[PDB]
Amino acid sequence: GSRRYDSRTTIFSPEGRLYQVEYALESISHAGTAIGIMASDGIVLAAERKVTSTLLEQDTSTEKLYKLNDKIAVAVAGLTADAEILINTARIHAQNYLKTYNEDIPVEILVRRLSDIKQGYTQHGGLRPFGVSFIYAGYDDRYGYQLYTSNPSGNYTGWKAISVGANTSAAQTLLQMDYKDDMKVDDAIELALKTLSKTTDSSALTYDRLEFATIRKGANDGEVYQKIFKPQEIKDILVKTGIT
Amino acid sequence: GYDRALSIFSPDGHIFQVEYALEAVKRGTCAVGVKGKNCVVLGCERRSTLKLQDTRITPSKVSKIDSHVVLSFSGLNADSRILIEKARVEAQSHRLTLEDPVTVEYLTRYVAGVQQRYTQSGGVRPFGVSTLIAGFDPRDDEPKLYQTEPSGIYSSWSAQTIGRNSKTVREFLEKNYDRKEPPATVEECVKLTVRSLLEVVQTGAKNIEITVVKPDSDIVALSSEEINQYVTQIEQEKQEQ
Amino acid sequence: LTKQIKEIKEVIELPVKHPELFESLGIAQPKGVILYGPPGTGKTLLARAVAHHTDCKFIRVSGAELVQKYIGEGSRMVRELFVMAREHAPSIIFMDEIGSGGGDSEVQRTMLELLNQLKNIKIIMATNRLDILDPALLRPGRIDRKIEFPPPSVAARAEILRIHSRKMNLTRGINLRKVAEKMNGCSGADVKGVCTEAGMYALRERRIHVTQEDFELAVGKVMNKNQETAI
Amino acid sequence: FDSEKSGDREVQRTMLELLNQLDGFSSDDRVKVLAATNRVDVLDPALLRSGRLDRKIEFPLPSEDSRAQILQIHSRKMTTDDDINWQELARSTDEFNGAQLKAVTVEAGMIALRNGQSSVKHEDFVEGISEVQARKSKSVSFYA
Amino acid sequence: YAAKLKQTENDLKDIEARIKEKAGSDTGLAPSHLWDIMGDRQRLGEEHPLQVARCTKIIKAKYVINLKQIAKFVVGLGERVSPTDIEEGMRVGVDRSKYNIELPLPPRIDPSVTMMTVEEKPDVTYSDVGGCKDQIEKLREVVELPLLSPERFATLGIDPPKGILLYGPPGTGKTLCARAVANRTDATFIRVIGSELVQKYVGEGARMVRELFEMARTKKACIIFFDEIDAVGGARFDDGAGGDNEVQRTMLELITQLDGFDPRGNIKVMFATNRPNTLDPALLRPGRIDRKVEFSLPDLEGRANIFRIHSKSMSVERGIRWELISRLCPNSTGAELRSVCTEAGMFAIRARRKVATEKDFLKAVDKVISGYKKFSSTSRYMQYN
Amino acid sequence: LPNIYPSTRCKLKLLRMERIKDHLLLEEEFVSNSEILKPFEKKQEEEKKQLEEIRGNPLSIGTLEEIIDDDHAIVTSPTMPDYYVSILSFVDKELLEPGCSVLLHHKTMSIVGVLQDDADPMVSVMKMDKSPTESYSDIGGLESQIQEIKESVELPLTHPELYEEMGIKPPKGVILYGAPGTGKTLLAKAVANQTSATFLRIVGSELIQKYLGDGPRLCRQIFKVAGENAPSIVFIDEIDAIGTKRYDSNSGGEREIQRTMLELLNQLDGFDDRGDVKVIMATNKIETLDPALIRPGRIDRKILFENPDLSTKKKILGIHTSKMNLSEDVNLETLVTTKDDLSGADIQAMCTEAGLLALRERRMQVTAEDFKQAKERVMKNKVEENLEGLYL
Ligand SMILES: Nc1ncnc2c1ncn2[C@@H]1O[C@H](COP(=O)(O)OP(=O)(O)OP(=O)(O)O)[C@@H](O)[C@H]1O
Ligand SMILES: Nc1ncnc2c1ncn2[C@@H]1O[C@H](COP(=O)(O)OP(=O)(O)OP(=O)(O)O)[C@@H](O)[C@H]1O
Ligand SMILES: Nc1ncnc2c1ncn2[C@@H]1O[C@H](COP(=O)(O)OP(=O)(O)O)[C@@H](O)[C@H]1O
Ligand SMILES: [Mg+2]
Ligand SMILES: [Mg+2]
Repeated sequence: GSRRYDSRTTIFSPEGRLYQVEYALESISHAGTAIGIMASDGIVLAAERKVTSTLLEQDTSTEKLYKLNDKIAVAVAGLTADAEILINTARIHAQNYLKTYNEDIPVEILVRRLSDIKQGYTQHGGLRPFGVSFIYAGYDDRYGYQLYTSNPSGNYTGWKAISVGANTSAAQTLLQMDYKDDMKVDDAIELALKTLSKTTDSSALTYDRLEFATIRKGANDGEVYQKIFKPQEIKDILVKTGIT
Repeated sequence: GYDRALSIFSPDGHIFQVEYALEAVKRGTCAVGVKGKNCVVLGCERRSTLKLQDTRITPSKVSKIDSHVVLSFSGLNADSRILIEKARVEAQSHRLTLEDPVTVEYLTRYVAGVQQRYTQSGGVRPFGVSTLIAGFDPRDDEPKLYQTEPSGIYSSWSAQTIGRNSKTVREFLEKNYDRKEPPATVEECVKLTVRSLLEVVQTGAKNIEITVVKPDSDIVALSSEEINQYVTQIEQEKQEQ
Repeated sequence: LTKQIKEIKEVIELPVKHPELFESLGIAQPKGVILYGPPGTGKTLLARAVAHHTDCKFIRVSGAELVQKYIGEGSRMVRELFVMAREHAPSIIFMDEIGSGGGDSEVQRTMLELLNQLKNIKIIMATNRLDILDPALLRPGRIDRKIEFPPPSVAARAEILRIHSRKMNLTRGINLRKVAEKMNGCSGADVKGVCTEAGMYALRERRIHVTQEDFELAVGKVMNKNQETAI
Repeated sequence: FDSEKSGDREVQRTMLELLNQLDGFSSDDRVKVLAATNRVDVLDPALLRSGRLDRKIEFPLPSEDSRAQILQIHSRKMTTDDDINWQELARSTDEFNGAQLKAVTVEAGMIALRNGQSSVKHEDFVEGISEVQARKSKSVSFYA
Repeated sequence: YAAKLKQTENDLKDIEARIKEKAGSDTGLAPSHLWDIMGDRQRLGEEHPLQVARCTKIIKAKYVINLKQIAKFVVGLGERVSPTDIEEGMRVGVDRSKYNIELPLPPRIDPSVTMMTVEEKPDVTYSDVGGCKDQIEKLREVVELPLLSPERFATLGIDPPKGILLYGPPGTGKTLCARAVANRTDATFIRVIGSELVQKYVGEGARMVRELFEMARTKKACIIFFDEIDAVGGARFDDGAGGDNEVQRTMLELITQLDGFDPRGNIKVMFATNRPNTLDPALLRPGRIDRKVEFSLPDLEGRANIFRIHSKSMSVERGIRWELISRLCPNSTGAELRSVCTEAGMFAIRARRKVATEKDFLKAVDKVISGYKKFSSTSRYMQYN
Repeated sequence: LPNIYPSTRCKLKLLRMERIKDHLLLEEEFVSNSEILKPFEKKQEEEKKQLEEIRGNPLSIGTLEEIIDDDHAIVTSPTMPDYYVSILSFVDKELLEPGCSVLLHHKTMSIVGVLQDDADPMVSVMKMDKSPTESYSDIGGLESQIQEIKESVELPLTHPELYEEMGIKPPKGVILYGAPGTGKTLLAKAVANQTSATFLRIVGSELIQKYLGDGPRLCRQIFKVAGENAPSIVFIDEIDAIGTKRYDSNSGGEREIQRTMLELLNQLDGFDDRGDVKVIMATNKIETLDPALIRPGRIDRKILFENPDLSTKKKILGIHTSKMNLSEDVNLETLVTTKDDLSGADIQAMCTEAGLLALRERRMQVTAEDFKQAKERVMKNKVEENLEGLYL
């Protein structure tokens, strides 16, 4: 009858919340931690990849930070496989926006498109919701720097500092004390590195399992420079922060 | 694809999905709205669990559907902005088809209709949101306030509140608001809305947002430096009397 | 285990030894502790030593069926140990680990509920890790101190090897620090196994003293067995 | 069945003892054994073998004339009337299994007694048919 | 003055101890006397010690006696019992020395089957049950009428139905309508909770049911109230692991006892359940269950009758509108109406008013029916029915 | 003997125990005269001698099985062949309940007494024998829930006049459902503090036994013990344990749990018509409960517990820090009264942690730094939440 094998993914609980997104919000906590700090001069995205070993390739390997546009970059926290489709759809939507308006897509539009994609599955279709939450960073002439976050529920809010993933509460509590409104990029970077050091489950902090994405604006005006910190430059900030 | 029916008539007559969506709304942030002679005020609160949320790019709880009609919701925030998008595109289509700016009644009927259809169509759970629609019809100065339930029932309210602890705000409005004698000024409406909120929000002047709707395409959003100004004299008049 | 015993003392022995202390700071006497870590690391040794020096009878129930079998009497629920333990006070109840908790995490919360109302008894429960446990146990107000027994470091391994090596005839000038530095991954009980195997190896050559190279043979055999049985 | 968790190994002792008594070294060939199960899909394959219970007589639901014969048999003691059409009653019952007809007779008698009649009629039998049947709820003639 | 107080307190204990000692846990009552010292007369008769033992094959006369575990003696009579009074299976009061059959005894019954016999007739009556007139009429016609006036059933020459189901949603009146029968009857009303028939050792439920039915057959007219037969009611099924086959064994023993190779013998039996769906179709078959009552949610008139019955007491304000209260409470089982009455009584107490008015009843019914709606049972169990 | 008023010294007090002695001596004189008038040869204390000599020694112990033809019975000792013992006059024929422990005579084996059980080998643990500690003052806030629990469980026992005059049977049972760590257990401790009734606690885990039979056996025993020691305030706690968990030690699995729950749902309501047995269950997950249990008429008033608000948080802080060796530097106003989410358990946990930390430094006084450190310590050791993301 094709009924007994159905799990009723989009069903309201007796008290009144969904159950599949409820467990997706638990699956999020079991993934690698990510951190996002909103600084006056730029935005720093950092994440600690999980399941690290000596045989893990680090030369050309980015699994938590992804590029959607020359100005906009995102951080993935959750199941990378499900995040891949969302990343591809976001890139397609951004390129279609450039097709339609010939102007850089604002971050809010892409954030809405991805939230709608998640909500469509959380609403109908009877399919499991995406178990991934994003951290959006970008720039424009509308509101300057922007730092949103996503959820499997498909809701997004603006944040001056966020950390989705494992030990979210500890990272948030650590960052809220040290967060001011006037850091440069370097202060935010060192704060994020200290937070990652104090929230990690291992003992030391080796450059292999840390990823960095920064947004900077220098002599050139109107265009920021997006640089994904490679391991050779990654090991540099470790001595600057004093962790070494 | 998915054709299985999700809303099934219970043996006692209610629809379990709709009455579960009622509770889903009951866990949302409190949103209240009152109307004067020529002013309608939509007051709302925000979650204070987490801090470090900026104001500029944070999505406003009260979303502008058109220049003359605005909407506020409560409950699940994810699903509500979908209704907002559908209402906006339907309003544009109505402008195209009837050469007339949309009316509050027609937009509320459309929102109730789409919620009803989702309670009707198979494979889709009902919306977990409850919406408040306020605004002024073209060439008319009368404020119209409408409430739409996830069950699909819509009604006009001189003053209605939704969300958590809505019973307290309802009973407060039942005695400090007169249906036959509405407040005559925007300041009085704002003061009533604010004093209604402190009955539940119990501190949180930072995360209390209020939108004032005026006729002739006038929709404003009072900032914090004015809301705390009202709160000053409200708390001054509270304890001394 | 230098720090670990340091908090274990002040959480277990200090209330029993000085109950008057836990009145001026106005805090309820801690009901019990939770010790975790890799198996074979001293989780029962640190409990037994404190229960011994504080002079408290050390009960080690590990299952209702085993308790009824050993005491040879019928019982419907586990609180029969509680009445029998109230007569002999102070006392410590120690429940080990290795369905949902097999009852070891059940009887833990069943005991913790009764002791909230029943009072000089403490419960120490040893587990392997801290996400297989029931959230009720992790709730604040219930079991208080979460003490870590990390796998011993090279200095800790050297200390354990020295402590267990003062039981057999040892040739002069055995560099135990070198042997422990060679011993990587092995923890706690493996050190005792290494020492016993070295003692056996000295016997195999019909000798009278234990040597450093027999220690090497023993540690090699222990490592081989430990890495083989992991399969 | 094979099981390592737990099992009903006690009853199986009696089952194998019955199997060995039915066939094996001891027969005596003078002790016929009847057995009236209800779920033949559960019985062990060994117990269904030949040598053991050989004839497997199938008891079907009564035929049309069979229902009339059953109703006639079970309406002897009661004070019936002389106008009861047994054929009509037998046709009224459809896939009625045995005791479901004795229940019909009992219910018809009970209804006749309740209404004060000194002897049952065809109407009482029809009312009993409606009482016993899956119309045990009855009532509510809404929307047919 | 405390110098007086000291011996004033001392005299209390001294005098009470003196009185207790002078006047002089395991006895009867000395003030009631009745413990006469004539017991030596009923004591010198060393025939009082009588070995109990179940008799066996009657050797044509010699009797084989099977003393539980002392021996398997073969014994003659003792001249105090007629030779035809002893038959196989009977329990004999065998004499201690030079064993003899002295006194036959009632058949051994398990103690655990004894307290399941109500001798404390409950405090309910048919007037209490409302909104169930037809169902109560059917229950009467099945259980009470055959014993009360069996002459009519002889005149019509019919056998009244023996066995009746009481299916329905929970908290509708099943246990209430069995308690009313227990009060208003004159026959023994052996009660059986479904869970009680689930022992630990294999096959003990079958013995439970067999001994219960033997005890019921011992009496002239008995009513059995197998209740929550949902416990031992599992439909026969196979899963490879032999799931809960002992409960199935008990259930088939019960089915055979109800209608097997031997008639029942005036043992009218009442069942009651909240989920009749999971009952094996063999039990539902007529012969062991004839009538299937349909205790269901009451209508408006039923609700009004329930309110009148449960508000016969209470200081209700005259002029209350019971029709309006009944209407503003749709699809609520009678237990919820009783709870509404209790809460209406309570709300007046909290306001210190000694009389509960209509405004109080409206608040109570709103709170109970609407507020306590998520914790409602009549919406899931209706599907099972 | 009666009670004595007043507490302190007073001449009227002396008169009171003078009346006590006067009446006591008068009873003694009456008993002495009555005995002396009686024919000692069959009176006085010779009855004791006759009872002892007829009783014989030693009195064996067996089990009663029937009362057929009173003055006759069938005892069943563990080793004897189940004699046809006769019942003597000394024993009380009202305590000879089938299944008791009778006292057979040694040789003739005639019942000469009933040995009451008086053991309670398992109930003694259950039976509340000393009030825990906290009174209703220790509970900060929760006034409505306290009022409801009082008028449901306390007033029917202490003050039945209101209910009998009003004409309503008291609400049978109360279930305390709510968020974990919010005082659902504290309120039970409070109602156990002031009580004139036995308080037999039980936890839902203990009803998940290992053997098939002893699932309903335990519940039947618990409710029988509650009935005999009337009134009773049985406090089945963690009632959701039967539903979830699915313990391996349970031989039956789900089916045995179902039978146990059926026996519970019967014993709560019953055909037996039990008397004054109030039932108070409390659970974290009201959702996973078969609605047969929570149906009205079994537990009527379902009290809801909610996480405390800011004023309730400050009240809890005040009551819990009342017994503090607090230095003035600590400010209670901004201590934990921050509106950044707490619970009834967090406020006490941080106090306990700070007290322990102050003990570690051997500082007899509590510092604001230690309180802040324990505050953040409790904050990190906190599984935050899951459903807020839906409405975040
Ligand atoms: N028709 C009725 N007349 C009077 N009282 C009723 C009626 N229906 C229900 N009640 C009330 O509700 C209860 C009837 O249900 P009862 O307590 O006997 O349980 P039940 O229906 O047998 O439950 P379950 O099916 O769970 O075993 C009684 O307390 C009674 O006062
Ligand atoms: N309002 C309050 N006033 C005083 N103490 C409180 C209050 N609320 C909670 N507590 C404290 O919280 C501690 C732990 O909470 P408690 O054990 O009462 O919660 P519970 O929800 O009943 O438990 P559980 O979830 O473990 O079954 C108690 O020891 C009590 O002292
Ligand atoms: N640090 C240690 N010092 C001394 N002996 C140890 C140590 N760790 C383990 N042991 C040995 O191991 C045994 C205890 O093992 P334990 O760590 O309790 O294993 P488990 O915790 O898995 O039961 C003791 O007999 C002791 O001799
Ligand atoms: Mg019932
Ligand atoms: Mg609790």
